[PDB]
Amino acid sequence: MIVSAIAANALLESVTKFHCGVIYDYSTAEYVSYRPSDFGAYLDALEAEVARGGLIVFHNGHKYDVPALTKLAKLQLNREFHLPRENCIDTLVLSRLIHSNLKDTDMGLLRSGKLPGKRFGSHALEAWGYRLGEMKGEYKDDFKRMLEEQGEEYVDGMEWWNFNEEMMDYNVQDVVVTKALLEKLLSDKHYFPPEIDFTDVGYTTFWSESLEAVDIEHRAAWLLAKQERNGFPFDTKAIEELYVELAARRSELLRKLTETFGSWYQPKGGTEMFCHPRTGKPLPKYPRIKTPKVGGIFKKPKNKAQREGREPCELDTREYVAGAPYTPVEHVVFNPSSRDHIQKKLQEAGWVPTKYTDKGAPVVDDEVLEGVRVDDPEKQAAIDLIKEYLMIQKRIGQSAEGDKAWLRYVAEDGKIHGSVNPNGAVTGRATHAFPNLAQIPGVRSPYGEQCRAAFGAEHHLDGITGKPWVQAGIDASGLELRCLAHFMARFDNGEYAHEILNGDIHTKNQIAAELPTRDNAKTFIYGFLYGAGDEKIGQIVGAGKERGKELKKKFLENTPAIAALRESIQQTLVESSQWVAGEQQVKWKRRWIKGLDGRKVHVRSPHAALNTLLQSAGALICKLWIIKTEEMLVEKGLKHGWDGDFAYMAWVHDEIQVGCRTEEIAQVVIETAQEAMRWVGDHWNFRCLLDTEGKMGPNWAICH
Amino acid sequence: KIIHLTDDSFDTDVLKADGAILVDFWAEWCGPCKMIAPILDEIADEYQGKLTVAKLNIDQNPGTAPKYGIRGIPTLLLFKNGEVAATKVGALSKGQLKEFLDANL
DNA sequence: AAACGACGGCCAGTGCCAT
DNA sequence: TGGATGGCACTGGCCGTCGTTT
Repeated sequence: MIVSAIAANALLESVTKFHCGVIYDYSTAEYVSYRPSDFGAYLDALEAEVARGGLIVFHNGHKYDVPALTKLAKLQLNREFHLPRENCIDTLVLSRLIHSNLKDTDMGLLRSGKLPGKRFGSHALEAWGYRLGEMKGEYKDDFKRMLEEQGEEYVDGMEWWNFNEEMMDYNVQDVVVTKALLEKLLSDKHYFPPEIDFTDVGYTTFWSESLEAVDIEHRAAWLLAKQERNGFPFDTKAIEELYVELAARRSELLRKLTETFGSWYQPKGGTEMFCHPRTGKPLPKYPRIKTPKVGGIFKKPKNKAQREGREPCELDTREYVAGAPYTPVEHVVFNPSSRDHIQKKLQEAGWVPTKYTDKGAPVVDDEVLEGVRVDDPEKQAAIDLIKEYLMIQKRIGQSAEGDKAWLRYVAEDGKIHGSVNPNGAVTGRATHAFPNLAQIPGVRSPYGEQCRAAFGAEHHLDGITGKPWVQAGIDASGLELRCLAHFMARFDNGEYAHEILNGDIHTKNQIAAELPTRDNAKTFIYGFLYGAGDEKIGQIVGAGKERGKELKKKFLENTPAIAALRESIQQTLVESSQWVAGEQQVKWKRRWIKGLDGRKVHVRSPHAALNTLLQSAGALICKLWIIKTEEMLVEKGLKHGWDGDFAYMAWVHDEIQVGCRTEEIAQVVIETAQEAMRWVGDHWNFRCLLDTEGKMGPNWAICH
Repeated sequence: KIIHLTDDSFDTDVLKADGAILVDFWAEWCGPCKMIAPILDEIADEYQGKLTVAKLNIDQNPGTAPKYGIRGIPTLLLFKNGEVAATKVGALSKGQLKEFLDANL
């Protein structure tokens, strides 16, 4: 096992030159440095470890270092370099698996001062340097400040343009932090048994003797990094065309709304409290005011004529008068994007808000707006125009105007490369961003069809044939309820699992909770299973907490296994708990549940523990599943990539969207995904049968 | 003695009209505005025949205020013959209000 | 030196969009 | 006496920072 880190001239996207690289080997126990002209030897050093069946440790290597060495080795040395996944370890991945709750563990580090504020809860190499006490400095700082003591200025991200010995040493600094970080992680006996020395074993023993989560998170990271590079083919012309239609509609709506509501003045700037004129008491419900410290009617003297009383001085042009308070105001034009302006105009028209926010302001969301009623017919009809407007803005903001709009991320290759943290959420779910491809409006929401159709394999033309690709959309059928069925099989011996199979599980929950409609039941189970209070539950059938408590107690009496399961979870985790000023104060026996692959899954709250358990199982089942699917596809001969047969484009919790060169391959992808899901189910002795459903089509709108 | 107003009659009441007019731009939701109303009651009585007071509610008549550029309230505008002779912003005291009127007439 | 003031970078408060 | 987990777009109050006016 060796430990390494490199330095290049840019982000993966535009990296062209390899600067330096350090390799700490555990056998020899000594470092070795590589400079620009040593890149050839550096790559050889890595291949040797692979020849020995060893391991290579990189911090953030799956996403950067390895693919960067693949790209740099081609354009610089014109050589084929491909580090086999099974030989690579990624501290950033282990870090995210073992310390999935850095946010809390850090509060103590924030207060003490051993960890800078900006690095709060960061898994970055530097952040770990401060946690381990290995940080003697940061390169970008020994450069920026050292740039002053040299004259020249600084350009956002330029400390990496050219190689310099100062870089070659901070490069070493980064290898010792990696090594120290690795040993800190290998010392966690829950993931790495003591009976084995992991800094001294073969890759086959490293994966088989460590907790299974270690292997899964590494395969998931390798595959997801790959998916980010494939990217999602995106139809720019369609989205730009949509932006025009929406902007024109936004303008027409703005015009009509500024005609209904006009302009008006409103307090802006006041700092002190207006005091009652006669009594002097502070009056809080009046806008704040400004009390000028200067100003008058006549400019103070300075001439011997007025230095006693005689020749007139000079009147004051100033508008204020020291002493007299005024309410500063601004003139504002109605802005339909302002919840504040909406609530101001409607209240003026006779609307009396019912629900408020903790900060006092009246709630103005889609729900309440839908129910607002005022006597001014014009004012009333305008509410639907405000609703449309807000929705229009949401779409425009996501597709074109926002900092992170899709139009701002399309690459030259006509694809959106969304990044994904495979292990970003506590439950183990992945998180998506830059942009969040896991949040594109559904085909069921306004303008959702058009938005979805813009993301599709059809927008990628094959590099050989020129023909558009095809899309395969696969989802894991009812994954959450099936996971719940696996966990209660312990108390009901597969009774509920069989209910799923027979079909119509929602009808069964309806009968047990005694709800009037099948839809009330679907909306009940998820609300109930995840913590909903008695009120929200009652509101399903048009009632309150009263109907709520009876709705849940009925459900639990009819579904004993669920009650047993919750009680079981409650007693393993909580010692005692109490309510104080609205918040629940808990005392834990243990703050974590074990996951399907052995990892510790941190629990935030008791009412949400069951959701933690199910979201976690669904997340790990899906992680293993998309891993196994790609493994079976590659094993059947299909090649992964655009220059190949299929390309992973997006993984959104329980679903994947796969680009396929031909319909025939789409069909194989779909069948394979189902074979892999059954494999996963047998692999973990799952007590409920798992399934998937696939759809072929040109884009995301059709494949769902 | 105090004259009300409207975006309409404003023209044919403040602009034309010979003599001096002190116009108050107020708003029902302003503290300073409501406290200087009393002082204006007295002044509207004292200075009769030498100037007439006129109040304008910026909420009911949104058209006129923008024209002069209100930046705070209450705002006292001094209209001579038909022009803006002088303006003062704030809740002046009875004694301060006087000095202002005794320096622009 | 004291602030009037128009300007501007943050950041918390709200809400919406997905699973 | 609780839907949960996340990413993000907007509005608008709350300070530093400059330049400016008595």
